[PDB]
Amino acid sequence: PIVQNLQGQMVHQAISPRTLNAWVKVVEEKAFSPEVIPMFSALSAGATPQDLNTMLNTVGGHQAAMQMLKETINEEAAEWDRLHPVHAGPIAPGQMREPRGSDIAGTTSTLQEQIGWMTHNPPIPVGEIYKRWIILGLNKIVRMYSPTSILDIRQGPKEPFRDYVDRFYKTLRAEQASQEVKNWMTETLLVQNANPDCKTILKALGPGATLEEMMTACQGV
Amino acid sequence: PIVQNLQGQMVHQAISPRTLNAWVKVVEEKAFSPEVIPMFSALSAGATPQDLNTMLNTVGGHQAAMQMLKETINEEAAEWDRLHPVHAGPIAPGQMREPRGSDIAGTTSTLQEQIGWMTHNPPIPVGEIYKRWIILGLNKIVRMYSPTSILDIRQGPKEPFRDYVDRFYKTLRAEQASQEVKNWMTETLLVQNANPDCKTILKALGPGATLEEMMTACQGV
Amino acid sequence: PIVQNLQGQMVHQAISPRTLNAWVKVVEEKAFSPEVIPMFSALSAGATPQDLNTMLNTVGGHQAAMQMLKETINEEAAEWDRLHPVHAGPIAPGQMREPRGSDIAGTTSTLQEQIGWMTHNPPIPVGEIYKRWIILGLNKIVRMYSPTSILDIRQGPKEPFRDYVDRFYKTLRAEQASQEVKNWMTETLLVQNANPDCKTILKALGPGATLEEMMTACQGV
Amino acid sequence: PIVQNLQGQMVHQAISPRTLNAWVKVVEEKAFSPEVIPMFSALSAGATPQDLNTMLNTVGGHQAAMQMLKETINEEAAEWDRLHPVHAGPIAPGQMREPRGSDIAGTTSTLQEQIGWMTHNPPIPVGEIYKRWIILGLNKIVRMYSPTSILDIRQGPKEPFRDYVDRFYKTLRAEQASQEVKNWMTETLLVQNANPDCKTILKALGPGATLEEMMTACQGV
Amino acid sequence: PIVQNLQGQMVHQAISPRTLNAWVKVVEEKAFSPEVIPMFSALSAGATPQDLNTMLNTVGGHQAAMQMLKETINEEAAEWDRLHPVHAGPIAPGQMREPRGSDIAGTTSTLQEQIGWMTHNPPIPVGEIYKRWIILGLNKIVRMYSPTSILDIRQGPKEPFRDYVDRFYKTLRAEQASQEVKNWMTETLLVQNANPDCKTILKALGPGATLEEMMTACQGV
Amino acid sequence: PIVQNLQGQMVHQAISPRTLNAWVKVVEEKAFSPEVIPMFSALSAGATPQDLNTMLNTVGGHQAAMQMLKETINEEAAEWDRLHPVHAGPIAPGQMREPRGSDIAGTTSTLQEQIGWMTHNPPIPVGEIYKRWIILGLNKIVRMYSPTSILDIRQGPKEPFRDYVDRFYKTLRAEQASQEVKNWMTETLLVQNANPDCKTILKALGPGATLEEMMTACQGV
Ligand SMILES: [Cl-]
Ligand SMILES: [Cl-]
Ligand SMILES: [Cl-]
Ligand SMILES: [Cl-]
Ligand SMILES: [Cl-]
Ligand SMILES: [Cl-]
Ligand SMILES: [Cl-]
Ligand SMILES: [Cl-]
Ligand SMILES: [Cl-]
Ligand SMILES: [Cl-]
Ligand SMILES: [Cl-]
Ligand SMILES: [Cl-]
Ligand SMILES: [Cl-]
Ligand SMILES: [Cl-]
Ligand SMILES: [Cl-]
Ligand SMILES: [Cl-]
Ligand SMILES: [Cl-]
Ligand SMILES: [Cl-]
Ligand SMILES: [Cl-]
Ligand SMILES: [Cl-]
Ligand SMILES: [Cl-]
Ligand SMILES: [Cl-]
Ligand SMILES: [Cl-]
Ligand SMILES: [Cl-]
Repeated sequence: PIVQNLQGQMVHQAISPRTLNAWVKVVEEKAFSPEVIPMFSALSAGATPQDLNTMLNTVGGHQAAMQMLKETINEEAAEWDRLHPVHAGPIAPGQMREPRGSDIAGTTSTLQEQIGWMTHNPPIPVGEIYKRWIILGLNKIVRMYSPTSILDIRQGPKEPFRDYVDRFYKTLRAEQASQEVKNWMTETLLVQNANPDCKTILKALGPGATLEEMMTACQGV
Repeated sequence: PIVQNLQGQMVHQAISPRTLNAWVKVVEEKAFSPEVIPMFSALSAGATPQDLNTMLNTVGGHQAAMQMLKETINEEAAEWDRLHPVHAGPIAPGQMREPRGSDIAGTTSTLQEQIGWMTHNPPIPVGEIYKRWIILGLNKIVRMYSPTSILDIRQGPKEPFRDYVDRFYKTLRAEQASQEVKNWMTETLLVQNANPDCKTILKALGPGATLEEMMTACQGV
Repeated sequence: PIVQNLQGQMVHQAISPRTLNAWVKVVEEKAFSPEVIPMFSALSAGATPQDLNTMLNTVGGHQAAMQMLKETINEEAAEWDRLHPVHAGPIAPGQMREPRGSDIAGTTSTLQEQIGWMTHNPPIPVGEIYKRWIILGLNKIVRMYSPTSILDIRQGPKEPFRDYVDRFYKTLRAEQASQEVKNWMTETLLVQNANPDCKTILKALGPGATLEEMMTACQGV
Repeated sequence: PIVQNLQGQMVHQAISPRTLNAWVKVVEEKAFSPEVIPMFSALSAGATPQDLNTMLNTVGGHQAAMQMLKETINEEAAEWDRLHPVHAGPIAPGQMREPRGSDIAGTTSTLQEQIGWMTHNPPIPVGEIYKRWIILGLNKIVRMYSPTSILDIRQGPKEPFRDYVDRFYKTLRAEQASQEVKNWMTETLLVQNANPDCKTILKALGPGATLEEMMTACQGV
Repeated sequence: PIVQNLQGQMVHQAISPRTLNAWVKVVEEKAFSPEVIPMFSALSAGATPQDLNTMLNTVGGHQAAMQMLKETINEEAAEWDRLHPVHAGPIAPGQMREPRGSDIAGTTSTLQEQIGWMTHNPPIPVGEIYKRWIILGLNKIVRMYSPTSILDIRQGPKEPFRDYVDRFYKTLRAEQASQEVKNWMTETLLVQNANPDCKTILKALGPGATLEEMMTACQGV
Repeated sequence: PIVQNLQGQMVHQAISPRTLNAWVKVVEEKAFSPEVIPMFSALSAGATPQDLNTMLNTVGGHQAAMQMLKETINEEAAEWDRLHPVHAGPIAPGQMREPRGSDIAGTTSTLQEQIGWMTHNPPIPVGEIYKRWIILGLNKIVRMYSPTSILDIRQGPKEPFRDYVDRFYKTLRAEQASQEVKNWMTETLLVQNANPDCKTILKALGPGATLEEMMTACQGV
């Protein structure tokens, strides 16, 4: 990675053994549960493309998912090239060549070139660009690998309201719909698919009640 | 996070793998027991909003609680906006834009903007503001998820006084009443809800006896 | 905490995850055995009041003991205020306000104020003052939670002398009597409460024999 | 290893105990699965030849594989010598001798000479040269130790398409054919060796469908 | 401890949690086996008296041994005072007071005074003086707690010579006789107390054979 | 140890708890398997003689081997003295005394003297000299403690060729013959002591076939 050291300057160092192991274990334990994605982001903080590739390549198994991720990365890289066409010419002293998509994904660039772009003035944050592309691919996999739909989450007749809400928001997190759609699902389905007793009590609260108030309302039900 | 390095200057670095893992395990093991909140605060020391979001987003399950936390954060952010209305105008050289609530919660600000505010002169401690909002939400969850009321904690006839006091103060810690109310509960209920034998001995001590003296008094009872 | 960094200057940093976890496990495993207190001191080296509060607040359970500790801290803080009455007036540029007891215990002071006092010229070692108060409270708890009295430690007829000495000095360590009283207990009781055979052999050594000599003397008995 | 320290300068330090142990455990657990190679690369970041030899020599067992690796290293070293014949003459002040293959592999060079080459202007990246040779040998071993051929991976009649794809791309990763050949295997065999029902559905998608689309298509089959 | 930092200057820091835990576990696992003493020395490298006291005070149980250690420390401290009598007078600016034995053992000196002595010009290595005294006491305990005498180590009739030598040198290590006495034990007893067959073969080697030669000689016996 | 810090200067620090523990566990688990020696070297990187003695002295048990190691160290030290006779005279300002063998082995030198030699201009690498002597002794022990001879490694009639090669090269690694002798063993015995079927197939390859080719040849046999 690259980190702001104890002077304010930015410097390169290798990924720590513990970071590597943490990432490998996360994938082994949690597979593609939604919380894996922010764990990926945290563990890859300040990463170069080489560092990000290291993390992805250290995964054994799940090679359908890793292949899907590769294809998503290829799509993003091709899009980058279209928007940012590389201009032919000899690179001047004290200047970096313009990165292609494959340079951003770390397949046709060296570590020094990556370091060159990331610490340039102005910086070309190639690590953060690639990480954006990776996270897009991870989101696609999390959706793909989710078993349930939000339309199927229904409160059981003896089910504590808190457990139903836990299942509701777990499933919602895996859905790849925008925030406005997620707001509608919260506004519409949560109360609609609650059990008869709770549902009546929540209808009586009326529009605009908080989740806290809803959970306190259906607590002894 | 951001920490005072070995010169006196403040510098950014990523959240350590061990910090991340410590937080995830704390939540897995202890759920929303009161001691989780100071553990959160300790692990999030010097955190940026991005770091704080990382910690919250790495939790799998408990999504009813995490949704309640989000709503509490939205309420605080809306309150901040009301008190601190952003003034329209082009931002001058060597100046930061005024943060909205969503900038403080790390959803509409970048890491560099967050770093910009936190290390400014004078500093806008956006990490500590957001952490205050998070802890408010955590306190609400701890209350919500507490099984027992302080009014129900009664000493059993053969129960050692020390075990009753342990149960009393555990339950008291989860209550979300102010210090003056907590003082009244200590002054009123502890002796009132003790068992007949101990209760008589503690009445005989009179007003203003210490807990130590009370525990020594009822020791062989 | 605060530590003398690699230049000689003192700088603030957060409590390490491992420190926090070490402290939590110590309390879980050993409860209030005497060795917990030096472990507390070691783990809290260079701590600010905020750091010390973090350590105490991260304990779940044992809330009778933690309440007793709070009360002891209140007593010490009230004593400090009596000895050090705060003088009213506007604080000058390049000067710190005088700390009250509650500032020392970290309840009415900020982290920056704490850092202000601890690194001042001359320093007001607020961390070490508070730690002294905490350790007083811990000593009271260790005494309270000790099962046995030193007067009851008697060597069994077939008990190896070394095992009796182990029990003797374990129990002695939990007693809250001064060194001169502890010297008298060693001088008087150890030989007095030994078993008939050993006791005769130790009487024959006479006054002023070392523990080593006593243990070698009763070895094959 | 050697790493860009907190000034921008490069400095030597020993391999960490955790790095060593991580490498030993990786080999113990995963043997020569493909993901071992990027784990090797990550753990050996900034390594000197002495460091790389340490990692290889710490492996107990697998000595057929380690012997094959030695022979591959000898072949590469002999090739280097042919391309880079060492010119006889006394080495001038402020100059390094030209490295032979055995100097690159760390068998006839000292640590200081290795450090001399790696930090020279221009640098002779002897660590990265040797690592390239090692990885060539590791790739040969991974191929050798792979049980299955990509031509034998066929979807079972009741096998979920996702599990077949996992097996397909696991086996493909162990094959030592170029990217163009791997593209042909993906284009040709994946659909060809799918089960009758899925195979018909994938033929209907037509040329140029993505893996994601293929996996969504055969999901309920 | 105190360590030569990255400039050449010496600086104070607290004992690491891992150091503390390592020491506590060593004592729990190995009790007072001879190898505990060099482990103590290693873990206490650059320690102040306060640090050394921390390590000793964190031991729970073994309080007979810890009391013996205290008494040995008192004897050494009294000897120091006799050799180094403190001269009465007001301490000058830029000068340290002369340490008594109790200052060296860390019971009547502060951390800053300890740091004062250890970093003085010329240094008064109070940490290393105290550690010498501690190790003397540990050696006494290891002897005390050794079950066997070197005179009783005799090779069994079917016992491999290598196992007998292991037992011989284990027991020898616990003996508190000087090197010249230990040389005589090696020269005299090892061959003398070997079994009839081996003993004859070793007599035939004659005076001045190495241990290696002796072990190769009796290998198939 | 001593390491090139973040300025280029060399500085002393104590052996890390994890290094110590890693070494102790290595010896406990793997005894004197050949891979222990490079693990020793790695863990002792930049070590002073005091550090190297710490590592050897922390081993409990195996005292026959540790005694053999001591004797080998005495032989090397006596050889050093013969080659480097110490010249009598008062040591000048800004000069180090000439080290004897016992100074190199860390038994008659102080830590500061060791540091004096290792950081001198030109340096006297006393740590690396002693480590060479230790490794000589370790090699002798590994040979001594090897059960099998390379002449006895014969392929079983149903034994996969890869497993035979693993056993062959494991045993070869423990032999203390030079590289030219090891080359002859590879050239002569491997094919000679293979099973009838494989042996015929390997004879047909002819002189100069690689191990890889040999292993591919006998794969389905
Ligand atoms: Cl996996
Ligand atoms: Cl990689
Ligand atoms: Cl790969
Ligand atoms: Cl660009
Ligand atoms: Cl959880
Ligand atoms: Cl996040
Ligand atoms: Cl998220
Ligand atoms: Cl503001
Ligand atoms: Cl607890
Ligand atoms: Cl707190
Ligand atoms: Cl709290
Ligand atoms: Cl004051
Ligand atoms: Cl292995
Ligand atoms: Cl090696
Ligand atoms: Cl080796
Ligand atoms: Cl070259
Ligand atoms: Cl213990
Ligand atoms: Cl202490
Ligand atoms: Cl103590
Ligand atoms: Cl003195
Ligand atoms: Cl061992
Ligand atoms: Cl030692
Ligand atoms: Cl020793
Ligand atoms: Cl010399």
